[PDB]
Amino acid sequence: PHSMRYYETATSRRGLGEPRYTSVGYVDDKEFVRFDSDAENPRYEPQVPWMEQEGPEYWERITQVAKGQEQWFRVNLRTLLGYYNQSAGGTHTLQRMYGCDVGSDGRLLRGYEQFAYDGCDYIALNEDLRTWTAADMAAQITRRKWEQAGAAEYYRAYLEGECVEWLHRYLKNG
Amino acid sequence: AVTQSPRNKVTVTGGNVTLSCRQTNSHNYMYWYRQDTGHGLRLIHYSYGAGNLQIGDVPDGYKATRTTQEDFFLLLELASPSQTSLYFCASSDAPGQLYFGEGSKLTVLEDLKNVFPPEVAVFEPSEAEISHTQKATLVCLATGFYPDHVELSWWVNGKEVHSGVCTDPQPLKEQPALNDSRYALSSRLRVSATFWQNPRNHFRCQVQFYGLSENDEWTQDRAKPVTQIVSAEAWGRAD
Amino acid sequence: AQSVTQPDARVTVSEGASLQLRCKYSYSATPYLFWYVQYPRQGLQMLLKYYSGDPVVQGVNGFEAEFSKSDSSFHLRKASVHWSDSAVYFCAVSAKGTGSKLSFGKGAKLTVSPNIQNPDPAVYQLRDSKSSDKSVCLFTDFDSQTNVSQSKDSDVYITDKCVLDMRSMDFKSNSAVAWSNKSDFACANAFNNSIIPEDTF
Amino acid sequence: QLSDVPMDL
Repeated sequence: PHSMRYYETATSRRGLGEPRYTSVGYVDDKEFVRFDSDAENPRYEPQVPWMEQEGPEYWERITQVAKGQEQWFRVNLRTLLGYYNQSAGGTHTLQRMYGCDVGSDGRLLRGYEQFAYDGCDYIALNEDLRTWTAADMAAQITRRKWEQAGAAEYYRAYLEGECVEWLHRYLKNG
Repeated sequence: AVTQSPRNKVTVTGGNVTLSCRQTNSHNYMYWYRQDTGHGLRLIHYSYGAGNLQIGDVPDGYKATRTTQEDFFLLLELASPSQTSLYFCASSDAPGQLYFGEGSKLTVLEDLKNVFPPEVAVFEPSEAEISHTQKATLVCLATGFYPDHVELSWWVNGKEVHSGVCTDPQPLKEQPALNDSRYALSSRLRVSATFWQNPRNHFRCQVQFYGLSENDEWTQDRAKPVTQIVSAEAWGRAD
Repeated sequence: AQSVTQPDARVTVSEGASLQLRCKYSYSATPYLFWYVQYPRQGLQMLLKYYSGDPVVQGVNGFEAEFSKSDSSFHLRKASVHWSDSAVYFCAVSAKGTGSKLSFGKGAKLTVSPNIQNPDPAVYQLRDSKSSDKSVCLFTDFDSQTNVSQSKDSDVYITDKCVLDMRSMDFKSNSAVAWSNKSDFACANAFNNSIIPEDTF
Repeated sequence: QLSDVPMDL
């Protein structure tokens, strides 16, 4: 039984400024990787001995995703403003957490995809991995949208695949 | 619901054209595509959210502006004849899931000297058919038009009909040899011979044609070939 | 990098018959697969989509597509094609990290052939309602199989077959049109190209 | 490698 979690965090500032993006990786509760937008050279970097053995393309590829998640978060903060009818001056924080629970037999036991706006529950992928739980009427919109477009399935792609796979690839360096 | 305009426009080499697209949906992604038989759909520009632009596969000779969330503009500043195409606008809030507009047909002409509206004629059913088949078939013909930018409709007693209609999916160069040949299109409307034999019933073939715009120059000893509608009619006859 | 291949731009099948439209694409470890359909004078509409799970995506209207890991393909199938299904079908794909940038196939014009049950080939002469003489020849009411060919004369005009549907009374028929403003032209003088010996005049 | 961009909210 092992775990893996990623916590992404964006925080909007005021006026002409892109949010502050933050992502940290956890291998069974221990931080092994971290990204931050503030750093003069914003890049993914290892937080644990073993992890420093991966090649430059891996960091260049994993850093590239970050660039995309920033574009996503930037756009999705705006969206959330409308949902809750909030002044465009206020600063807010959107956080994402995803990952997978592998069994003793290295299989897949549970999956995770969930969000939180300014600390409150927004939407979360249920256990059956095909339905969602929405916290408020605003999240109920995201849900309906994700119900029609097949959000679960989309994510269930990465989960059942790369996620489980790459987890094991990390459990070999320990 | 994705609306774009103008649905139809004719222009000359050098002209300036702007295609507008507005989306009632609240989608972040918007796209501009062109459709040419032999190339399918090719992406020109697209946008993720208001005030965002990302080059597409074939962005040459085009410019785009995402002014607002619901508006996305395609901009042709120096129209080339090669830009003659069927243009499409799309929105999306999910990966690979696009909602499309009805499209905008744009003809970019080299020279207006050869623009001519269609000549429409209606031909009444044959008597032999009426007796042999017990059904009357009208035929409509649009001829001598250029460019290939027309819409043909049938009208029975004031109402456009679709049942019993079939129009050529493609025109045909009257003289295929010439690069800028005139075109000709045919359509059929079949009705129960009973219906045709009633002199009270009225049949009209309607051809919408897109040619020169009002504020366009025309220096020829011709009847200026402007965007117009040309029709030919026929009354039922008992005999 | 990403490529989508649809083999045949033109495909015809008899109403009620089965159908398969093929689609192969460049390999992606995880690919996002879609089919789009475009009816006359409309835009594209999404027909089917695949992301993950059961590789057989079932459409509510009898269509279905299957993801093939090995083939790296996403072929579209329908057991029994209705006549409405006549349209242009597009295969599109997007890869992880670019899942919002679709790659499209050149498409396929699906022509659902009409099943002419009581065919009686014929050629009638239709006369202008305005101008008393200027006329046109009409090949019509023939069989699904038989086809039309370009004018051998080249001074005479002729349009490929065309199917109309008198919905009001569940009836369908094919139709070709011939004409040449050259006063000299007869019914048998056109359609000289491979017409049934059974057609009337 | 990790997940792809989530579908918009």
